[PDB]
Amino acid sequence: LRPAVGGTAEAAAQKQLGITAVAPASVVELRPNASEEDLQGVLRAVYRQVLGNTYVMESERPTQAESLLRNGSISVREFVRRIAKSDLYKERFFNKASNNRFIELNFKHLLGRAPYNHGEIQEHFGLYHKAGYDVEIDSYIDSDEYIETFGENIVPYFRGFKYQTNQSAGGFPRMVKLWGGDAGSDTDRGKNGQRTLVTTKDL
Amino acid sequence: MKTVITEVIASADSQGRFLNNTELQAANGRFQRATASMEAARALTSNADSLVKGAVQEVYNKFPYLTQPGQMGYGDTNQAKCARDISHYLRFITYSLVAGGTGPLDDYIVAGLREVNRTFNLSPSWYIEALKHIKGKVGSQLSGQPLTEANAYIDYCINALS
Amino acid sequence: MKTVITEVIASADSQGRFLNNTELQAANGRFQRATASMEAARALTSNADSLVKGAVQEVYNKFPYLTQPGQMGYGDTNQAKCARDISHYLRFITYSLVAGGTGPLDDYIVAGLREVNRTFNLSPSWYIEALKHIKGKVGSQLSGQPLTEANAYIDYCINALS
Amino acid sequence: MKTVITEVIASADSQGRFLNNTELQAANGRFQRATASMEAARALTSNADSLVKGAVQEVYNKFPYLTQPGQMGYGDTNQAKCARDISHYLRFITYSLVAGGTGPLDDYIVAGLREVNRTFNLSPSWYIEALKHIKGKVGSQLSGQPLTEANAYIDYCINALS
Amino acid sequence: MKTVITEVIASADSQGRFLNNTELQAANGRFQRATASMEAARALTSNADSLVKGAVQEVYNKFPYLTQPGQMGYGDTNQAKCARDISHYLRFITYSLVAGGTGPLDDYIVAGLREVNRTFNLSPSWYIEALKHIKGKVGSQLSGQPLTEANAYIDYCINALS
Amino acid sequence: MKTVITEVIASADSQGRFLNNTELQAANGRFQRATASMEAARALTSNADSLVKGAVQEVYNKFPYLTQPGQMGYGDTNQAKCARDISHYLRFITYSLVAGGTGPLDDYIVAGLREVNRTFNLSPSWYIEALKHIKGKVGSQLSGQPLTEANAYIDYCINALS
Amino acid sequence: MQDAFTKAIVAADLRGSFLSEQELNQLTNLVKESNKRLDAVNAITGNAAEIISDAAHKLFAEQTDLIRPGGNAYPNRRMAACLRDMEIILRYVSYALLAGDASVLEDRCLNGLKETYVALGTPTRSVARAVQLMKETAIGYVNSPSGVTRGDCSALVNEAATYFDKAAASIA
Amino acid sequence: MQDAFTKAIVAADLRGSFLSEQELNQLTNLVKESNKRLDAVNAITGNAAEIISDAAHKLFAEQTDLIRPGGNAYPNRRMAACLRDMEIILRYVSYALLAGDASVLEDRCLNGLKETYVALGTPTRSVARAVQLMKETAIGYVNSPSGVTRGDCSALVNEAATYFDKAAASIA
Amino acid sequence: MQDAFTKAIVAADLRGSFLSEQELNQLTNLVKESNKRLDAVNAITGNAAEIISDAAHKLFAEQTDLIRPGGNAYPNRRMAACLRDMEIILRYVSYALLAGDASVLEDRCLNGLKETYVALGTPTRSVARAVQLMKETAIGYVNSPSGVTRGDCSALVNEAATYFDKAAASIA
Ligand SMILES: *[C@H](C)[C@H]1/C(=C/c2[nH]c(/C=C3N=C(/C=C4\NC(=O)C(CC)=C4C)C(C)=C\3CCC(=O)O)c(CCC(=O)O)c2C)NC(=O)[C@@H]1C
Ligand SMILES: *[C@H](C)[C@H]1/C(=C/c2[nH]c(/C=C3N=C(/C=C4\NC(=O)C(CC)=C4C)C(C)=C\3CCC(=O)O)c(CCC(=O)O)c2C)NC(=O)[C@@H]1C
Ligand SMILES: *[C@H](C)[C@H]1/C(=C/c2[nH]c(/C=C3N=C(/C=C4\NC(=O)C(CC)=C4C)C(C)=C\3CCC(=O)O)c(CCC(=O)O)c2C)NC(=O)[C@@H]1C
Ligand SMILES: *[C@H](C)[C@H]1/C(=C/c2[nH]c(/C=C3N=C(/C=C4\NC(=O)C(CC)=C4C)C(C)=C\3CCC(=O)O)c(CCC(=O)O)c2C)NC(=O)[C@@H]1C
Ligand SMILES: *[C@H](C)[C@H]1/C(=C/c2[nH]c(/C=C3N=C(/C=C4\NC(=O)C(CC)=C4C)C(C)=C\3CCC(=O)O)c(CCC(=O)O)c2C)NC(=O)[C@@H]1C
Ligand SMILES: *[C@H](C)[C@H]1/C(=C/c2[nH]c(/C=C3N=C(/C=C4\NC(=O)C(CC)=C4C)C(C)=C\3CCC(=O)O)c(CCC(=O)O)c2C)NC(=O)[C@@H]1C
Ligand SMILES: *[C@H](C)[C@H]1/C(=C/c2[nH]c(/C=C3N=C(/C=C4\NC(=O)C(CC)=C4C)C(C)=C\3CCC(=O)O)c(CCC(=O)O)c2C)NC(=O)[C@@H]1C
Ligand SMILES: *[C@H](C)[C@H]1/C(=C/c2[nH]c(/C=C3N=C(/C=C4\NC(=O)C(CC)=C4C)C(C)=C\3CCC(=O)O)c(CCC(=O)O)c2C)NC(=O)[C@@H]1C
Ligand SMILES: *[C@H](C)[C@H]1/C(=C/c2[nH]c(/C=C3N=C(/C=C4\NC(=O)C(CC)=C4C)C(C)=C\3CCC(=O)O)c(CCC(=O)O)c2C)NC(=O)[C@@H]1C
Ligand SMILES: *[C@H](C)[C@H]1/C(=C/c2[nH]c(/C=C3N=C(/C=C4\NC(=O)C(CC)=C4C)C(C)=C\3CCC(=O)O)c(CCC(=O)O)c2C)NC(=O)[C@@H]1C
Ligand SMILES: *[C@H](C)[C@H]1/C(=C/c2[nH]c(/C=C3N=C(/C=C4\NC(=O)C(CC)=C4C)C(C)=C\3CCC(=O)O)c(CCC(=O)O)c2C)NC(=O)[C@@H]1C
Ligand SMILES: *[C@H](C)[C@H]1/C(=C/c2[nH]c(/C=C3N=C(/C=C4\NC(=O)C(CC)=C4C)C(C)=C\3CCC(=O)O)c(CCC(=O)O)c2C)NC(=O)[C@@H]1C
Repeated sequence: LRPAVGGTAEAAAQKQLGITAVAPASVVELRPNASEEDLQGVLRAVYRQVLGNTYVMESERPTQAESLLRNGSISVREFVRRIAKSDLYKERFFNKASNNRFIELNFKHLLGRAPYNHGEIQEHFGLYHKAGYDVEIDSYIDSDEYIETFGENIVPYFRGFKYQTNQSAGGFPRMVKLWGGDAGSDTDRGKNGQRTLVTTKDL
Repeated sequence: MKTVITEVIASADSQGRFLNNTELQAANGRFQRATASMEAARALTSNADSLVKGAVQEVYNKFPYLTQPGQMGYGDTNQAKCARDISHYLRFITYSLVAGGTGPLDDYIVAGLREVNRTFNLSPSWYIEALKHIKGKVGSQLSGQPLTEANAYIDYCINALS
Repeated sequence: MKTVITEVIASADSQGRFLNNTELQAANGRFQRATASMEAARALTSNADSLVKGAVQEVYNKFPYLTQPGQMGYGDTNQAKCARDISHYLRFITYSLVAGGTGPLDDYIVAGLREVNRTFNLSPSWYIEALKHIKGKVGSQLSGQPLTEANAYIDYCINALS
Repeated sequence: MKTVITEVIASADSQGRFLNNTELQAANGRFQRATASMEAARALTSNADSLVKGAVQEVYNKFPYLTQPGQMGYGDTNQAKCARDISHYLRFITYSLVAGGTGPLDDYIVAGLREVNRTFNLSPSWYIEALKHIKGKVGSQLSGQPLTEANAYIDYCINALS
Repeated sequence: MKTVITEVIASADSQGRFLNNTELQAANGRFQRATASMEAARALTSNADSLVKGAVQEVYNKFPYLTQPGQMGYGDTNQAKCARDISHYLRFITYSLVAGGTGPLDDYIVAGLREVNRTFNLSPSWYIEALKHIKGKVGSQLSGQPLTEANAYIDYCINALS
Repeated sequence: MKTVITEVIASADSQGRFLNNTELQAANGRFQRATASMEAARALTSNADSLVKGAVQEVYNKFPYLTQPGQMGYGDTNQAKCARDISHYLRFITYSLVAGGTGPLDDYIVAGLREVNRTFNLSPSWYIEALKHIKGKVGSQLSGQPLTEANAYIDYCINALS
Repeated sequence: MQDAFTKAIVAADLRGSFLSEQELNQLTNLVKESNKRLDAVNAITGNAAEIISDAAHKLFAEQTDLIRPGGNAYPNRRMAACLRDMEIILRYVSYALLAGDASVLEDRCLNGLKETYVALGTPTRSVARAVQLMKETAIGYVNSPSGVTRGDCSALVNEAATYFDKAAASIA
Repeated sequence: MQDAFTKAIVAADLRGSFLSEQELNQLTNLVKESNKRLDAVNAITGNAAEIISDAAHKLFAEQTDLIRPGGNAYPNRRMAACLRDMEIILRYVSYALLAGDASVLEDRCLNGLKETYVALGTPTRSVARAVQLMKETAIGYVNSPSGVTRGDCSALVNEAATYFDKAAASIA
Repeated sequence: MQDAFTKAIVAADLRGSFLSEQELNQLTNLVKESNKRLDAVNAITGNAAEIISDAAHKLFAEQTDLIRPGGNAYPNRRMAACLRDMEIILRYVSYALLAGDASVLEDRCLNGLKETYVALGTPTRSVARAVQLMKETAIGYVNSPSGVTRGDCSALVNEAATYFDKAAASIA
């Protein structure tokens, strides 16, 4: 009958960390015969996740790509790959940043997690230098992790902040360094510019 | 800012490759055009006060009601804001001429333009009428390749407003 | 194939945008270079038979062992394959000159080169020696901007082999 | 479209759950509101001809220039297109009242509105003036909860135009 | 480093499962092979000085040109680096025997091999000739399952160079 | 089905790599264990009728209520389904012994077990009771490494039910 | 992507031959007319919004059906889609005009378009009429002197016409 | 990952030398005891569900607070997470016992675990107590396997103990 | 994936029966010959690069057309792709030989291959000829490994041959 002394509520930890909207992140799936209302939801979700809650002006919207998604010519997975290869992505996350910062940005944006070890950095830095940017971006989208979790119709969502099967222990603290909050973003447009949140020293 | 030079460098970096003759040829094209672009930029800068005042008056001639009371053209603050805005447009056009790309115009004016204009109830048609006035006067001032450069940057704005 | 023209068009398409002055300036740079590049291409084409013969002989002089029996230089089929390969290199260089990009060289020669050369046990050093021989002879044939164009495409190959 | 019923079903489906008391309570809220919403819809339908005529005339009074020659208000075709557009707005408002959501308004009017208006140079302010006229006249016709329902859908349009 | 033990553990970890009889059977195979692998490793270690000397001499016999002046084989520093490299190969072969996987060879030698050899102009063929020399001499030293183990790790290197 | 052999091949395929000594060592472990595993499998097959009869009776003794009317143990169909289910478990255990992995058990029994058992209201404790009875009788029949193999597959089931 | 130069190279490669002097001459002529070509591409880009608007106004006057309820360009979502399509086709025609080859138009814009329209229930003949209306407007802008040195641009105009015509024939 | 063999090679590599006969002898001893090691790993895997259950029962009897309202193991969502964590730690200890080296435990399980717990507000000392309770159960199974040849397993039991102890020390 | 053991179980399961003594006998014989099978798998992997190279040289001597301009093995990009394909097929045949079943070969390599080749325009009969040339080289290595104990490997050679033959028949 008597309560626990400490006595936090369930969700207290999430409340305290500010991960309460993403710890169990909602999953948005594009469904067949989707309404126009339904498609707009998916697009919003994509832009938020893939571009790191940075603002996209109406001039920057892709439009032709969305034409395909509405048609069914492409899947959510293909759409995500077009956005990641686009100059919208490249300008923010790639051109100003270093590779170290770019790689971890890609994990957060596309996989929804933090890099688990310095070997992931080593692999993706190596790919870029041998095969350039597009091959790199393809790796994340064409990976068992991507394919098993999201597959084709699910928009990527935040997987960190919950235990994933091959996760290292460093994975949850690293997601905390990557997450600024609901109002956070990963924006190039800052005083310091794009810097590495997750050092090599950390990995 | 998008310029010929930044764009070639960006492409090379994406491929992770040293710049090749393909990129350097493009770069050469920018540097050759620069003489005509500079000539345009100097002329627009020299006539900028007169260009702006005529541009603003043309908007008031085309839309007489603005000047009438209870309307956006009425009052000194409103009229001053007009001259400020057209001056911004000229400034970013001359910047684009010198930069060798539309990037200055794109980053300063084009991004967010539609949202800003909606919120403040600023009609794209007023700006377009001013730019068209400028285009006519520039045509008198410049000829040939200078003129071509000028006209292209003014046209870019007009299409973005449209 | 990557050329100045295809690259600007591809960029515009990726952004879903009409071609603007930034792109057209790059395009102009290709068309200005074209006169020197065509002159280079004609000289390489006219002397291609002699260029290939000398290049092959240079390889045999630089590596005397190849000519000895049980070696890759020995025998008619092997020697014929040498002349064929050097001719390919020249042909794709002239194509790149006329195309206004390294794209012809990249698609036909550079892609897959390392894997193919490994499997067939073809040394990069033989090719490099032949290309350098050509570069010296071209230097006699061409001068100024034609020479600069020629040298760039020959150097691209040399670096890819290296 | 978006209605209370479609939205609760969509939520349940996203979580992959059977509808629970939470959803059914929401649904009951829609069915209770229906009596007020129907009354509003019938009144708007009865006066729709008069509402549109007055709304169009109000636009002409608020912006006298439009009626002058060479302007969008001038000519039978133009005036007919005005009456058509305002009538559409009323029709989609009555549909939204009956549907129990803004979904009919969203799918027919709000989606693509900005791009269409830009291309055809149709000012949001003309529509907003007509809607506000209707809102005043509706206020005379309806009272209480019917009036509240009507006002909300007219306001939704006004905000979307704004 | 890939070994039988690390690979079974990695598989289990990937599925997030406890090690089962499937894994333990695999692990037993590594521990049974270990006695033959250790015997091979001891023999390679005992004759490693002689194996390296003969291997280096074989390279010079197979490619006589290297020894001539201005060539990679010529000079003390060059010859010293040859002996160093062959020694490295032997060392990583014995490590792979003891580890129960190709992982030692893979991480130390095979990764980056091609890029290093290209930059320093080191021919894969010289190494292959040395490894083949060793393989013949090992065959004299070892028999049966020790010999089989040795031959597999030498073959792995030869294929990686190829 | 997960077996030692399929798992090593799957790993190789994922890396896109030829099978190496690391994989072949694992494979050797499977083939050596096979002698003990076959002996276990033959013993379980020979005594399968007796093992099942005793297992079913043990469940009825451990939970006397089941046999009483209105309970799941009562009646011929129910008793028949019990004997069928225990027989399935034994069959998949012998399959796993022969296959050299837990894969037969995993694919046929373990996947979907919890959902099926919930819907049909089948207690894991009844199965666990039967398996433990079998384990005791097998212990009488087999010794040494055969016994160890048998025990591992029965234990896998017990943990999956738990 | 392919351009007129690249197309000639590909042909010569299949023959395994150095480009012929006649082939070279054709390419040299393309370089000679390149300034005029750049002017034409500029004209389309500079007047792009006007071209689409003028076409759209004419289309909807000609075919009242599309804008009525039950029409394919009703309501605003559909009308917006229609205007988007017109802009895309014009973009690709302009790309083709710079390239000197229709491949970019054919490979990206045109491929599968008719099938898509048929599935949607969009009337292909109306789409084709829109492309023809755009053509007449666009050709006028290239034709106008516009403070550009006066010359004969007839070959460039004809080439532009063909690209428009290809697009229309594919859709129709 | 690292195992005992891999660790020895890495050391010898830094010296740049062939493994010494003494180092070889140590490795041979590991191979000699490998059957016992396999039996120990089997004992943990075979009894894994029982190990966790027995630990959990003891933990919740010792610390009533965790299961009371507001407790860190209350309500079902949290209780489920607690049981999951215990299973993960046991898995990694078993991995380390097969490897003969604690690195897999340190690199994947232990590093950042304490930080995670502190951020969550999970009481680290209780987590450590859970690992100690699991240890006692597990070691019992290893010490009394069924049908196995009688022998001294004490060195392997001590090694298992150290892995549990490392985990506890990291977490606390 | 499937292996020889797994295949027998699946059959017995469909009958819903304990494996028959006859079925068991076949499996026992597979275990008896497993050492020879391991040697054969080793022979292919150890000589894999030579097998592909030797095949490639023979193929291009037989079919000069593929390497000329217009051929499917011209230019370097295509030649590289051809060599990649040969290596993939050999990999899967070696996997099948370890498994003792061709299913892995069929499901991962062979399924869809003929359709892919027809779309590409790759000549399937030449691909099949390459697989036959690889087979002759590979079988030679299996037949003559160095320092293996002398024995009859004929059944293993025949089994290898069938997997090569399956691949060839599927491709063409
Ligand atoms: C060579 C002169 C010296 C040297 C180099 C060296 N570097 C690494 C590892 C890395 N180097 C980088 C560098 C970059 N990151 C970036 O984003 C950029 C610019 C875009 C660069 C240049 C990175 C990311 C790594 C770490 C990841 C990786 O290894 O791929 C090493 C390897 C060290 C290791 O232990 O991993 C080395 C050796 N080292 C010397 O000794 C030279 C003097
Ligand atoms: C001139 C054609 C007409 C006119 C214009 C006018 N503008 C405003 C207000 C704003 N104008 C801008 C525009 C810009 N801000 C920028 O940063 C840039 C890019 C560099 C531009 C071109 C902005 C943002 C505002 C709104 C906020 C502000 O006050 O600065 C007004 C006042 C509208 C108001 O009530 O806020 C007016 C009237 N004036 C005329 O008389 C012409 C009709
Ligand atoms: C000349 C410096 C030396 C030499 C060369 C030689 N080359 C080959 C064989 C090939 N060379 C190529 C190269 C190309 N094929 C292409 O498609 C392109 C790009 C368009 C190139 C540059 C290829 C792919 C082959 C292999 C296939 C074939 O035989 O056609 C050989 C024979 C290689 C062999 O052993 O099979 C030789 C010897 N010959 C000399 O005398 C010089 C040392
Ligand atoms: C009335 C306030 C003013 C006016 C309006 C007017 N409208 C148009 C043209 C269009 N109106 C619409 C709007 C709709 N179409 C729809 O499908 C819906 C939702 C179901 C609406 C509300 C559209 C799309 C058009 C353009 C295409 C068409 O002609 O049908 C015009 C003509 C625009 C032109 O310049 O071509 C006019 C003038 N007329 C007046 O008198 C007021 C100023
Ligand atoms: C021997 C067959 C021939 C020869 C060899 C030689 N090697 C080098 C230089 C290097 N060798 C290596 C190789 C390794 N370094 C490693 O880290 C490993 C893995 C553990 C290996 C196998 C490397 C990296 C170098 C280059 C850098 C260095 O100097 O260490 C040379 C000199 C190369 C140069 O261009 O100066 C030589 C000559 N010498 C002979 O006589 C044979 C023909
Ligand atoms: C024996 C311990 C007790 C008992 C059992 C009993 N079982 C069922 C029904 C099912 N049993 C299974 C189990 C399996 N089906 C499979 O495919 C496999 C894996 C190969 C197993 C192990 C299934 C799925 C069923 C349900 C479908 C069916 O009816 O066939 C019943 C009847 C279920 C019911 O709800 O009525 C019973 C009673 N009977 C006893 O006496 C013991 C207590
Ligand atoms: C305008 C002249 C005519 C018209 C057009 C119209 N189009 C659609 C829908 C689509 N149109 C396209 C076409 C393209 N997508 C592309 O990416 C490209 C280039 C490769 C083209 C040209 C697509 C894919 C769609 C479907 C997806 C979407 O709706 O955005 C519509 C909408 C039809 C509907 O019911 O959804 C319309 C109305 N219709 C007319 O009546 C005009 C003659
Ligand atoms: C044909 C569509 C119309 C026409 C064109 C025309 N243009 C020129 C000359 C030039 N045009 C340009 C234009 C550009 N060069 C560039 O670099 C760019 C993009 C940055 C453009 C737009 C230039 C540089 C010239 C040369 C200088 C000059 O002004 O003469 C001519 C003259 C012939 C020529 O090819 O130079 C002509 C005929 N003329 C018409 O009347 C057509 C309607
Ligand atoms: C049980 C003995 C104790 C307990 C556990 C508990 N843990 C969580 C939450 C998490 N646990 C982990 C831990 C891991 N992640 C890893 O990477 C590893 C090994 C590599 C482990 C062990 C993680 C990441 C979480 C957060 C994600 C999740 O909740 O799924 C909780 C829940 C905390 C919350 O409020 O959500 C609990 C309760 N708590 C106790 O009371 C015991 C002492
Ligand atoms: C120590 C934890 C307890 C113990 C172990 C023990 N085991 C053996 C002997 C063997 N252990 C096995 C078992 C396996 N070999 C494998 O391949 C696998 C996985 C597939 C297992 C589980 C084998 C083969 C043997 C040898 C044959 C035999 O049955 O004797 C011993 C004897 C000494 C030795 O290992 O050589 C012992 C002591 N027994 C105890 O008393 C401890 C409590
Ligand atoms: C070599 C014997 C012959 C040859 C080969 C060749 N193949 C391609 C292209 C592809 N080949 C494949 C085949 C596979 N991919 C796989 O993953 C597998 C297993 C499932 C196989 C066997 C595929 C998918 C392609 C297409 C995409 C790609 O290139 O990776 C080519 C290139 C085709 C072209 O002309 O572009 C060639 C040349 N052709 C010959 O001449 C040989 C007889
Ligand atoms: C057939 C391809 C040729 C052949 C084979 C052959 N092999 C053996 C004997 C053995 N084969 C091995 C080899 C391995 N076992 C493993 O676990 C591994 C990977 C780690 C290998 C490569 C072993 C252990 C033996 C037994 C011991 C021994 O060396 O004799 C034989 C002998 C009889 C048998 O059936 O095992 C034969 C016949 N011999 C030929 O002549 C063919 C060309």
